[PDB]
Amino acid sequence: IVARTPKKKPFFWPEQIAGFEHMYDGNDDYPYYLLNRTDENSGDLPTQPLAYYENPEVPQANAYMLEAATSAVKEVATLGVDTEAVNGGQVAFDTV
Amino acid sequence: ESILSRFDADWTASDEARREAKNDLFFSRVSQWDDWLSQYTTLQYRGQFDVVRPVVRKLVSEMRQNPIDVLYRPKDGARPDAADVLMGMYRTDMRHNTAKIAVNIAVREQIEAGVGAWRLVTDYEDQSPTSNNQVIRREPIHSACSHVIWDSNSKLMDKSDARHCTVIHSMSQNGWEDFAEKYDLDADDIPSFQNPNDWVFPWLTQDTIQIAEFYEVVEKKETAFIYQDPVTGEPVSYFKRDIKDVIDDLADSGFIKIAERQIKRRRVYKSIITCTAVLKDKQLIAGEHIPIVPVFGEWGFVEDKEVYEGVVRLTKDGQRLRNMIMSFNADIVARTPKKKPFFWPEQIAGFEHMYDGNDDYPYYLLNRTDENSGDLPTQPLAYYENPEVPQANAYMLEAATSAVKEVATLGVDTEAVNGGQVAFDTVNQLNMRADLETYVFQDNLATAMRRDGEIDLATGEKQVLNDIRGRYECYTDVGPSFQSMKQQNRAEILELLGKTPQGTPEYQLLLLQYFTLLDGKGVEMMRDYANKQLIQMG
Amino acid sequence: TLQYRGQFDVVRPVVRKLVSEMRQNPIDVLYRPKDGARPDAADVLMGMYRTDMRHNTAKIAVNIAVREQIEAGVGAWRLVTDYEDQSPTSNNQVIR
Amino acid sequence: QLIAGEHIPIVPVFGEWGFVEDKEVYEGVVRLTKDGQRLRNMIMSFNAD
Amino acid sequence: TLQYRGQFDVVRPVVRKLVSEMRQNPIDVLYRPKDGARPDAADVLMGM
Amino acid sequence: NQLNMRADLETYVFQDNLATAMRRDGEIDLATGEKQVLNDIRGRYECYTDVGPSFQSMKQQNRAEILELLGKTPQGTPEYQLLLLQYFTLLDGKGVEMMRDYANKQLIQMG
Amino acid sequence: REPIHSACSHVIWDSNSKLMDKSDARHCTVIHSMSQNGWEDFAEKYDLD
Repeated sequence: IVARTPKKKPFFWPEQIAGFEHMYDGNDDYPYYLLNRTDENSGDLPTQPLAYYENPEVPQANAYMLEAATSAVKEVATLGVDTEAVNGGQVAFDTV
Repeated sequence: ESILSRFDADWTASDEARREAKNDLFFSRVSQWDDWLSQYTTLQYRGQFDVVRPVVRKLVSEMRQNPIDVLYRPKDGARPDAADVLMGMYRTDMRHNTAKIAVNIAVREQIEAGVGAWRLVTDYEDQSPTSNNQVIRREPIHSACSHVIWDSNSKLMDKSDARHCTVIHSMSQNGWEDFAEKYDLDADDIPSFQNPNDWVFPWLTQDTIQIAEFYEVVEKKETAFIYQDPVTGEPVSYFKRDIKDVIDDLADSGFIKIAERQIKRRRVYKSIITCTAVLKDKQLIAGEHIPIVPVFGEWGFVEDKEVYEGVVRLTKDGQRLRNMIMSFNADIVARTPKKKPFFWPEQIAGFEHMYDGNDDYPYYLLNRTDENSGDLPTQPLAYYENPEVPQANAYMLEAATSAVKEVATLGVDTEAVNGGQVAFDTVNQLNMRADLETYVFQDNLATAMRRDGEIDLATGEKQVLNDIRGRYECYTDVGPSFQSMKQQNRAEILELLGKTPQGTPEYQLLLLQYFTLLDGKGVEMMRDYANKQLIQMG
Repeated sequence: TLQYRGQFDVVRPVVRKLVSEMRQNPIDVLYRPKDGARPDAADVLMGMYRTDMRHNTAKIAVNIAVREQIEAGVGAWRLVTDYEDQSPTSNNQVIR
Repeated sequence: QLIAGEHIPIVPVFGEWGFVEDKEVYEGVVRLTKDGQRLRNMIMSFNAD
Repeated sequence: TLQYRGQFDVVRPVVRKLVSEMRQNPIDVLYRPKDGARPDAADVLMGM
Repeated sequence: NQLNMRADLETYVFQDNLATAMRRDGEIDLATGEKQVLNDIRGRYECYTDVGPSFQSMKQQNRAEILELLGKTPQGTPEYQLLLLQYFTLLDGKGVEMMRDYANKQLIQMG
Repeated sequence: REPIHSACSHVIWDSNSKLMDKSDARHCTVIHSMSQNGWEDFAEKYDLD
């Protein structure tokens, strides 16, 4: 799930680009964010693209079901000791 | 041919120890550096986290306050005086710093992997030595899994039934020169081998220089040639033949008592050979059974394949994934732009100053009306979103730390003594006890060199290499780490102090304390009146 | 395969736990004498018993025991006849 | 030239040491800490900007 | 460079911590005398 | 750290033979004159290497272990003999000198 | 007695010391880095140009 994923970056459309591609991806030195605007024909009245790719969140089915795996596991292992740290169900095996 | 069969044991041993060498050597990769295999230092970043050293130093710390020396109590039988000098020789040359180094190898290879070992051979040093003018040489070395291999189908971890004892020394050129000089061979023989070390070698160490040592185990069947008491009375002493060389003449001085009884011994032998050809086969060894003691962690037979390992193995899994996340997260913050408004390019070109870097102009005006267009600009108000971690890999870092803390749980009580680590100590116990066995065998060949009799009870025994074969009456056992026999007896004195009734018994034990004292005029005079009342009270 | 391989379990914590509690209490043998004539009978018998059962092989048998008793329900160790002449027991034997 | 104490004239002291390939590693915990440290420190300067 | 430089660490708290605990207990030498003839041997030796 | 400290001791003792060993001892005052440059007996390693806390002087070492055994000792005679030994070990000033005086006084009077 | 920093880069035990005390190592290769005046005084006490 985390091994096969892309990153989260805005999704614009290809005629808003081709003049810039520098101060946007890897530049912290240019606090200037301008993409293209008007193209031949088109509208041209571009709306807000603002399209981002969603980060993975674990389904919460398999999540609390890992809580349920640990659950079942700790269910079938319970032996324990007292404050004296001697007794508990393990003694049964000792008896055998 | 000998060298061929020794290459057979070398081959099988080296196979199962190539699988276990991959494992435990990858353990060492994890500990000394990290989990990173395959790509090394690529265009991505490299983070490191683990938990390793906290848990390691934890358990090592508890086992290093309780190093577990040897008890080896005397016989159940005739006399409980037998520990006698034997603890004198034991601690005399085991009080050296090399013993705790053997412990360091032990726990180091017992946490990551399940292994460890240290070497004991025969050296003769004339500087305030032990009796017979000898000292045992101790050499614990790392990568003991890939150094020594027990694959003679040892049924037990001590490997008392294994004939392999195949152990290599990897060193530099100067150590090869000195080693070939002390062991008397030419320095030009070029002793390469199949290598102990890592299988990559990305860095600079190109010297091979590996010398092999093999040790053979047979029963030897000692026979007859037993003598009697040199002064004639209480006859029938237990003496040897084979260790005695051509000179018996000092026993021909009026001792010289003959008897014949066939016996069955157990005797090993030493040999040193490299990968190229046979060098030295059948050279003198001292301690029968194993010359070099292994120590063990969790071991098992699946297909009857040796598995020597420890918990860290499983931990490694979570570890690698854990570490990756951070480097991954690194790039998340490493490759990002900043957050600034996204307008469109015909709203600009007249200003570009009081907007980006100016705090002096609280005037925010972009362009508005352009030729043609609408011109009716809407609110651009387009901002780039700051990174937030997916929360998949986030609580899955909670799940990496989870899995890791799952597979490491030992802990202590409010008393801060016990806990599951003791289990390893218990296995550790055997290891210590194990060496004792071989140790005792050394005693007969190296220094036994005194005898005892019925009633001063101490025999002079003036000759080289003489003793009685009845020396194993002592049984093997182990105990805490004690700094000297003065401090041992002091220790158990304190053990019985305070649990004793405040009447006479507390006072006699007390007087025994007043006897045992160290130095300074005060302790000398308190010792004086101490011994004074001791003798006055009979 | 082309997928990844993770590993977790709980196993070794529980195993080492119970093995640790049984390894502080290895459970040797009493074998008390007769109800009858004489209670001196343990006599040499415990001498022979422990003499060659004090060896490290016994706790190895315990390791087999608990190891195969946690995962599975089993374990065992072999005892046969050997004759060793180095400070042996009486009759000049040791059990293997 | 004349020396007095036999064996080593100058005493070393040691922390955690090991042999990987039989390569000397003398080190302590701070090593690993350094990693987090550098990244940690960067954040602040980054936050500064 | 044109960027800024911050510093944080944890270092000196932990360092000075452990150094502080080892510096209250500097660990001198016992070097006790022989097990044997005389336990007077520390004698001048600790003096020097 | 222990080993490290102990380590130097080894080399230290070796210095002793070449630099200053410079006294000898015998059976019974037991102290040998040994008037010459660089003389000693090779039997000097009878001492075995061990380490301990950091102690400021032999007076303060013996004082320290005096305190170590003080308080764990029965309030009867033993506490009083160890006590008198404390009264022996004292530093300076007329008070400690006179308490030391009657101290040694009773020590010798009690044999 | 002269403890000095950078002891890792000053003295090297690489004679294949098996133990941290390096009782088996023959290297004992240790350097003194100093200024000019300390070089003058050191060459004076140890008698060199």
